[PDB]
Amino acid sequence: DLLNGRLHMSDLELVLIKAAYIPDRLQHYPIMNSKLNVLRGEESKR
Amino acid sequence: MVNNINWVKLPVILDRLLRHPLLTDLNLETAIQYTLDFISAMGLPNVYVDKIETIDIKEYRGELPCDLISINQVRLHKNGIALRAMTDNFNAYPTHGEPSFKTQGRVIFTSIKHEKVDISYKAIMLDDEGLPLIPDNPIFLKTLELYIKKEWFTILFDMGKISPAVLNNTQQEYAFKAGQCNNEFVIPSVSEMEAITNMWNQLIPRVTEFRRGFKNLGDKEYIRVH
Amino acid sequence: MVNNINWVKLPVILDRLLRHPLLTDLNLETAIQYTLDFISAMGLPNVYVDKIETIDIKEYRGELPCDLISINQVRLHKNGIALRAMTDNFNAYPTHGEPSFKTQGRVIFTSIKHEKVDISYKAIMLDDEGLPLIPDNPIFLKTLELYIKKEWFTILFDMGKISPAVLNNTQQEYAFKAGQCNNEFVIPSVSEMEAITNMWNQLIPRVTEFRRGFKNLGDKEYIRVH
Amino acid sequence: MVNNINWVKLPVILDRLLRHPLLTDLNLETAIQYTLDFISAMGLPNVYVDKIETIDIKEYRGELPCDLISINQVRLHKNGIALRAMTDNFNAYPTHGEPSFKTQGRVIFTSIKHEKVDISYKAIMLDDEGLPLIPDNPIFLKTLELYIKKEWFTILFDMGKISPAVLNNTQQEYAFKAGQCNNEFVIPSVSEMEAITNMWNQLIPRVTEFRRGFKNLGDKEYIRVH
Amino acid sequence: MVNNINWVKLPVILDRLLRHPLLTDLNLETAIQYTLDFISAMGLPNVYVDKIETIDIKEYRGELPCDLISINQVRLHKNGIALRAMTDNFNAYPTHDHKGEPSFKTQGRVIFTSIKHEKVDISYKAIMLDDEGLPLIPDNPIFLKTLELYIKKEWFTILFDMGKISPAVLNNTQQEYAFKAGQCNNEFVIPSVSEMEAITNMWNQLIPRVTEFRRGFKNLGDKEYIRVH
Amino acid sequence: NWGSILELDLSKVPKGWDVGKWMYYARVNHIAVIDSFKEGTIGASTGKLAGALNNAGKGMIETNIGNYIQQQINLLEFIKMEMADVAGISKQREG
Amino acid sequence: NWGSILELDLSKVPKGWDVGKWMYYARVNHIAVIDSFKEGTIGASTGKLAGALNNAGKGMIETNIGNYIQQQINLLEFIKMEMADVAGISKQREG
Amino acid sequence: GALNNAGKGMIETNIGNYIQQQINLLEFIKMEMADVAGISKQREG
Amino acid sequence: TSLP
Amino acid sequence: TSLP
Repeated sequence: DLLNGRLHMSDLELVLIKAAYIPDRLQHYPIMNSKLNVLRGEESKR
Repeated sequence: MVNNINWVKLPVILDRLLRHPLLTDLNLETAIQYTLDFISAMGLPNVYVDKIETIDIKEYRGELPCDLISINQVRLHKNGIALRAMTDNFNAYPTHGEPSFKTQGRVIFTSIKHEKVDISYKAIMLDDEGLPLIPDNPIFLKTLELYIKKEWFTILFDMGKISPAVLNNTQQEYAFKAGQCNNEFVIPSVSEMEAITNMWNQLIPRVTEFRRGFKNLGDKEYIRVH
Repeated sequence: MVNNINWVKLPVILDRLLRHPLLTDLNLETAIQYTLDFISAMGLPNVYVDKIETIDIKEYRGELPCDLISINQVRLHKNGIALRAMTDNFNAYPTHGEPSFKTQGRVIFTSIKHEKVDISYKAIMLDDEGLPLIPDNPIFLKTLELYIKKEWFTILFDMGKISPAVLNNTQQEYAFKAGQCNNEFVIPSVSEMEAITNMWNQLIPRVTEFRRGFKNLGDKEYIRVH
Repeated sequence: MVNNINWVKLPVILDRLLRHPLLTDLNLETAIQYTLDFISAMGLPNVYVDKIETIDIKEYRGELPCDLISINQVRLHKNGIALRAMTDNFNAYPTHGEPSFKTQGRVIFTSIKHEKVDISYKAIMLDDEGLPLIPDNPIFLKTLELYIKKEWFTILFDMGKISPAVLNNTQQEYAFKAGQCNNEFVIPSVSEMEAITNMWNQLIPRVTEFRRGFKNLGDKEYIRVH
Repeated sequence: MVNNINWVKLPVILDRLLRHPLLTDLNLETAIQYTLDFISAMGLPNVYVDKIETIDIKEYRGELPCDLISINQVRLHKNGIALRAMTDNFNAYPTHDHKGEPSFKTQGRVIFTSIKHEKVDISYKAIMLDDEGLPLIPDNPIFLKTLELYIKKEWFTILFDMGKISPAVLNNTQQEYAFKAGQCNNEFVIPSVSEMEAITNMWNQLIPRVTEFRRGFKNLGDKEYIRVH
Repeated sequence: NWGSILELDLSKVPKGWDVGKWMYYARVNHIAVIDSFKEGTIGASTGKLAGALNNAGKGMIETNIGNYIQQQINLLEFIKMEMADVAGISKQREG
Repeated sequence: NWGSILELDLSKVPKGWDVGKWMYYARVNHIAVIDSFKEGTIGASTGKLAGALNNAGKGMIETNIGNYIQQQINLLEFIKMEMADVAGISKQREG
Repeated sequence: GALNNAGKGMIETNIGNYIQQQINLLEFIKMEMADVAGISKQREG
Repeated sequence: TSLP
Repeated sequence: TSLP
C-alpha cells in the first residue's frame, strides 16, 4: 500500500483518523515508486 | 471577548463614583449622558445588541428600524445575497447589476425598486425603563468611572477648583484603563481564535465571504487525501 | 502556576490593610468592590473555578447558568464536537453547517435548533456567605493590599490629604507587584511545561485540538521505529 | 545552593531588627506576616521541606494534604507514570490517553476514576510551635530584616515620619540584597553542577525524564568503545 | 588566594572601629553579628575550615554534623565513588511493584541519600572557632579594613535613619565600602603562583578530562603527559 | 551542542488565556495576539518602572559551539592529509 | 583550545524552578521561560540600582585560539614547500 | 517644523516578494511531479 | 515624577 | 531620586 499510494497513519505514529481529510490525515508522496521502477525497468531490458 | 456580558443597570456606576467625596454632585442625568459618550467613544462591538429585522423597500427606499445604530449587513430576502454599499452618484435618477445600499438617517436607499431585505443591525440593551443597560465587567466599570471622574474633574479644573496634578493623575489613570478596556472586549476568546485560525489557514483561499452573511468565515478548510 | 490556590476569606485582606493607620476607615463593603475590580483586572484564569453544565437549546437559543463569567468551550452533548464561534450575521433568520455559538447576556445563540450542549465555564468561588474567596498566596495578598491602598490614596490625593511623593511611591509599589502577581499565576510549573513540551515538539503536527476538548494538547507524539 | 539550610526560629529576625531604635514597635505577630510575604515574593525552592504523600482518587478526585503549597509531581502508584497536566475542558463529564491532573484547592482532579497516586509536594517547615522556621543564612536574614524594615518605613513615610532620602536608601539596600539573596539560593553547587554537566553533555539526548521522577536527569551518559 | 589566612580573635576589629569617636558604642555582641553577616555576604571559601566526617546512612537518611555550613562533596566509604545530587522527586518512596547511581540531598541537619545502608564521607566547611565559642577572623588587612567599613556602614545607616549623620557621610561610607568590598573579593579569589599551576594542567589538555567529580577532584590539576613517538 | 535558546517572558499573553492554548495557536497561525495594556504593564506605561520592561527584544542563551565543531573538523582534514603525505599515499593514490 | 564560554546569570529563572530542570526544558523547547518581574530584579526596575542588571545581554569568554592555529597550519605549509624546493623534489614530482 | 519637510510618503505593499514566493513554489512542484512519473526536463527535450 |  |  506504500507503493499503491495508501498511507496507514497507525504505522508511523501512535494514534491518539478514519476520515480522509488532510487537516487530520496526511498526504502521501510517491517518492519510492520511481526508485523501484528503474530496477523493474532494467530487469526486463537485461 | 473572553468574558460574557452580564448586564447591570446605570446606578451601578454611581455606587462607585459617589464613593469619592468630590464627585458627590453627580446625578443619573449626567451619567446617562456620560455613559452614552463612553459607549460610543469605545466603539466596542460586544456592547451592542445584535438584532435582525425584515424591512420592505417601496421605490429604492425603505423605512429603517428605530433603534438602529450600526448596520452589519443588508441581504435580499428572497435570494439571500448581500448588498454592498452604493458607490453610485445617480442611484434612482433616470436617463432620457450587483445590488447596493446606502443609509443616512431613518432611510435606507437601495438600488432595487420593490423588494424585501433583511437588516442585521446593532442596538442598545435597555431596561424596564428606557435606559441604557451596561456590562457588569469591572474593567468596563472602572474606566467608565474614571471617564465621568475625568469629565467632572475637567470642569473643576477649568473653574480653578482642582490642582493641576489631580487632573494630570486622573488623565493618566484613565488613559491606561481606556487602553485596557479596549483589550478586554477585542482580544478573541479560545473559541473565537479557532474561527480566525480556520480563516487564516486556507490552502485554497476563500475570498467571497461577503455574499454569505460571513457564515463560512470560520469553517475549517478540509482537503482530500490522495 | 508553580504553587497552589489555597482559599481564604475576604477579611484576611483587612488584617493586612489596617496595619496602615491611613487606611483604617475601610470596611468589608469597600473590600468587596476593590477586590472584584482587582481580580477582574489581573484576569488570572487560576483564580476562577471550573464548572461544566449541560443545558438544552430551544430554538437557536439557550439558558446560561447564573454563576458564569467566561466560557471555555461549548460542545455537543451527543457528539463531542465543540462549537467554534458565530461569525454569521443572520443566524436563525430564514430566507424565502459547522455548529457555532454566540453568548451575549444570559442567552447563548447557537446554530443548532433543538439540542443539548455542554458548556465548560469559569465561575467565582464563594464562602459560607455569598462573598468572593481570594487566594492565600502572599504575592496576591500583597498586591491586593496595594491595590486597595492605591485606590484609597488616590481619593486622598484628589482631596489633597496625601503628598505627591506618597502616592507616587504607592503607584510604583503597586506597579511592580502587579507584574509579579501576574507572573506568579501565569508561568508554567514543572507539570504544566509537559503540556507545552509534548505540544511544541511534534514531527507530524496536530492542528485539530479544538474538536476535542483540548484533551490531547499536551499528549506526547510517539514515532514508531523501523 | 552552595550553603546548607540550618533552620532557626522567627525571634531571630527581631534580635536584628530591634537593634534599630526606629523599629522598636515590631512584634512577633508582625514578623510572622512579613516573613510570609517574603518567602512567597522571593519564592526560593530551598526553604520548602520536600514531602511525599499518597492519596486515594475516589471518582476523578482526591483530597490533598493539609500542608500543601506546591506540587512537584504526581505519579501513579502501581505503574509509576507521572501525570502531566490537565489540558482538557471536559474531564469528568461524559457524552451521550495519557493521564493528567489539575489541583485547585484541597482537591485534585485527575483523569483516572478509582486509583491511588503519590504526590511529591512542598510545605513550610514548622516549629515546636505552629510557626514557620527560617534559614539562618545571613544573606537571607539580612534581606528579610530589610524587607520588614522597608515595609515599616513605607508606613512611616506615608504618615510623614521618615525623610524621603531615608526610605530611598532602604529601598536601595533591599533591592541589592533581594537580588543577592535570590542568587544565593539558586546558584548550583559543585555537587549540583554534575547533575547539569551530565544532563547537558549528551550525545544521545534524553528527552523523557518526566515519565520517571526526574530521577535520571543527572545520570552520566556513557558511550561504549567500538 | 595568594596570602596565608592567619587567624586573629574578634577584638582586633574593635581596635580599629573605636578609633572613630562616632562608633564607640559598638560591642562584641554587635560585632559578632556584623562579622557573620559579612563573612556570609562575601562568601570567600578560604575563610572556612575544611573538615571530613564519616556518617552512617540508616534508611536513605543520615544525621549531619553540627558545625557544617556547606558540603563540598559526599562519597562512598567502601568504593570512594562520589555522589552527585538528587534530582528525583520520589526518592525512597516505593511503587506497588515494591520496586542506578548514588546521589544525595541535604536540607537541615539531615542528609537524604539514594543508598539505604552505607557509610558516606562528607567533606564540608565550618567556621573556625576560638578558645571561646566565637568566630575566628582572618589577619589580612584588606579583610580587616573592609570589615571595619562594613560595620561602619550598617551603623551609619542606623544613624542616618534616625537623622544623626549627614547624607554625605553615609554616601562616602557606602562608597569606600564598595571599593574595598570588591578589593577583598579580588584578594581572596585570584589564584596563587602555586594555584595557577593547578589551572594550567586542567586547562591545557590534548585529551580532555571530564570525570574529575567521580574522583575527589584529586587529579583536577594534574599534568597530562603525552608520550613522544 | 544544543540549539539557540530563546529567553521568552510571558508577561503579555492576554487575559483569560492559558499559556498552552496561546502557544498552540501561535504555532498554527504564526501570529501571537498579545496585550500590551495588561495590569502588569502599568509601570512602564505610566512611567513608574523602567521602560525596558516593554522593549529591547527577547534575549538569546546562545553559545557558539558550532564554530568549535567546525574548527575540529578543519584539523581532521589537516591531519588525515599529513598522515597521507608521510606514507606517500595521497588521495589520488587511493582512487 | 576549548570553545567560547557563555557567562550565564540565573536571576531570571522563574520562582520555584530548579536550575537543572529549567535548562533541561530549554534544551527541549529552545524556549527558556524567564521571570522579568522577579523580586530579585526590583533594582533596575524601580530605579534604585543600575539598569545594567536588567539589560545588556550576556558576556563571552572567547579567546581567539583558532586564529592562532591557522597561523601555525599556514607556517608548516610554507616550510614543507621550502624544503621540497631545496631538495629539488617538488610536489608534482612527489605525486 | 515637519510641515515644510519630511518628504513624500509611500503607500508600498511588498507584493514583489509574495508573487516571487509563489513562482518558487510552483517550480518546486512542477519539478517534484516530474520526478514522480520519472519524466525529467531532459526527458521532454 | 517619572523616568526611573 | 532615580538614575543611581
